[PDB]
Amino acid sequence: ARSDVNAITVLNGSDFLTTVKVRGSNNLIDSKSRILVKQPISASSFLGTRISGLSQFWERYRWHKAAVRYVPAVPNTLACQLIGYIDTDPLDDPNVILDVDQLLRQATSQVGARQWNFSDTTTIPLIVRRDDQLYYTGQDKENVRFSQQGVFYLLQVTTLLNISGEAITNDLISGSLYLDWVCGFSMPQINPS
Amino acid sequence: TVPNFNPIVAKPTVAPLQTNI
Ligand SMILES: [Ca+2]
Ligand SMILES: [Ca+2]
Repeated sequence: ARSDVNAITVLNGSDFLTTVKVRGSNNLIDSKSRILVKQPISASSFLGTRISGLSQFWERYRWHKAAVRYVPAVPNTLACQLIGYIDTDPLDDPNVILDVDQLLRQATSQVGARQWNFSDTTTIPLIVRRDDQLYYTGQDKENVRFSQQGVFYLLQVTTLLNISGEAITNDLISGSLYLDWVCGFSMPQINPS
Repeated sequence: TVPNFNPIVAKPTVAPLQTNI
């Protein structure tokens, strides 16, 4: 009962991430205002969830096949495109970019990217690397490539509009993000908090 | 039995909202 073995506990689940908020007209005045979400996809990036709670009890992890899932809380009469991707490089930051088309193009350039209307649902996969690398669970520290396996950027391509030509201006909620994940944690521990 | 005197043809086409891609 005192086994000193280190074994990967591959285990599945699903978790509620966040309610996304498309920006509208008032707040959306520049390009970086079109980045609705900047959410690391490290196991321990979602405090109240189950994945993060488990992560807290291990050193490491590796998404074997993760996926972000968008569920719309709006009707179809509203129309606005969204582009979502997961940069495997936690440091690559598009916030510095000024041109909107440049940002959407460097988004669509990523391999696991998707586009969709905020009235339907899709799935944003995570493309896992090839060098068997593991990542740490604790709160992000000196460097981020040790901890984060990816960073999910959610983008606003169009302007939020409704039944009529009316352009909404109140920055209202469009849907909800869900993570359908599978990862294996290696070394039992407790991470501080 | 003059065939095809005044023939007419009907063909529908659904018009849904928000055809998504
Ligand atoms: Ca990148
Ligand atoms: Ca740690």
